[PDB]
Amino acid sequence: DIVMTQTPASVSAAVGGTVTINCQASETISNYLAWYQQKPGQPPKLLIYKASTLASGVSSRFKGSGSGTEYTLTISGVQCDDAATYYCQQGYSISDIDNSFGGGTEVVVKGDPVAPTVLIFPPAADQVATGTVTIVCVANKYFPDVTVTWEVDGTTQTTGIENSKTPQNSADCTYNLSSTLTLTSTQYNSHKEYTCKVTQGTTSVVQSFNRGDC
Amino acid sequence: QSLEESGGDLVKPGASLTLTCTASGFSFTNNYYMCWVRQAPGKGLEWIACIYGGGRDIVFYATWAKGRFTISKTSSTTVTLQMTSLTAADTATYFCARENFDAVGVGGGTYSTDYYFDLWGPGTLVIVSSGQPKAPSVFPLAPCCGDTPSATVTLGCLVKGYLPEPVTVTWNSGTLTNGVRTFPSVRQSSGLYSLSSVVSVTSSSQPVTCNVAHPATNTKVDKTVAP
Amino acid sequence: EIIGDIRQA
Repeated sequence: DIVMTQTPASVSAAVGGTVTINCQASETISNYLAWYQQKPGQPPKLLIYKASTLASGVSSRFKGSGSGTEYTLTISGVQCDDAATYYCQQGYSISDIDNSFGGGTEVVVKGDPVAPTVLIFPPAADQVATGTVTIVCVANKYFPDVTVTWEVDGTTQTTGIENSKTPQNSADCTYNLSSTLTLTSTQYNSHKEYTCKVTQGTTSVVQSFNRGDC
Repeated sequence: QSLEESGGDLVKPGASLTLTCTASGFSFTNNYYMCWVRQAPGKGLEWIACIYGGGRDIVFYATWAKGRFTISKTSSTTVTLQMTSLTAADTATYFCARENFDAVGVGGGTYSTDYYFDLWGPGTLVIVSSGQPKAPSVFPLAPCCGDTPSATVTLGCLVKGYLPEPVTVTWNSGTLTNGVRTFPSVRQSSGLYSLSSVVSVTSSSQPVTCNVAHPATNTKVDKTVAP
Repeated sequence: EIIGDIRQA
């Protein structure tokens, strides 16, 4: 009911730059505003409370500012270790409210360009007997984002694909990606050539195999 | 000073469940609220409830919570959250968190404000689904046999169709870590989870073994992978 | 000890 709105939902910053995140409150909160950083699989870490007080043992690269209804988080000297989701959290009241946290902001850290290492793994022998076949393509250690495109006997695959991107490496900012094409045994046995294409900007890598040769 | 949630589990829609937060290296006092905050996979933090560490009975619920969830102190070192009428929207990691406050005064009595969380557990996973627990099938990932062997090679394991989360993957019982890349899980149409793990090695003459643990079914699977 | 949330004054 005191509704915290964070903007933007996502934001980019080159390594060494500065990033600002905004927090807006539907009503004044008396500078009772807290900022957290969360990394995947971890509980949130407190950074700032009372709008601008830097918590103990937290990098002074983090600055909390603002007052009244508009607050800010500024990360100076942005680093790969900063790639995370950030949340603001009003501390004025826990009576008659829905959520004290804002929706959170994803911070993506633009580091050194690295081309992905691309690999396609044909389905193990013992998969087809289970009725379903999963082809796994990986793009390892790369930045920035790639797009993946699948082809079966030259026809673009549009269904049965799921992508899983690791969080940014916290030292070098690079991603890992798996793209997996799932088919029925029958679907799989009725096509010859399976192709995974990994495109990073102006560069692509294509990996193929023929079902027969495996 | 730490916290450990427990009680998380895979349950059916409509079921109830009780989660417990256990404090260590401190005990609840009038200085804090003890709180639950949840977070559904891939989504934001969601506050749920607070209960006064002090002696007086003071509880606050998020407006979507009151009526369906109950927070309570069951000792000086344990707070529970009882959940009822669970649905898939309740699938989340559930954190226990200690909450700071300043006691400002007004005309005649003191009130709490300036809330922030300075202590969190690692969470317990609650998974609500009509699907039963399923142990994963594990498949080897290797380059085409009809393809020509290189010096360096990358192998892995596809870990398919488990529920609930999580699984863990190691290589040669944790002795092979360098070049290990394990992707985030992915919930499929079936509502089952799936994930791959690959590792880069040189020696092709040797096999590498992936160790897959799925505690929810008390399964471990070893798969030896040959180039 | 306190008696409630600041918004209950």
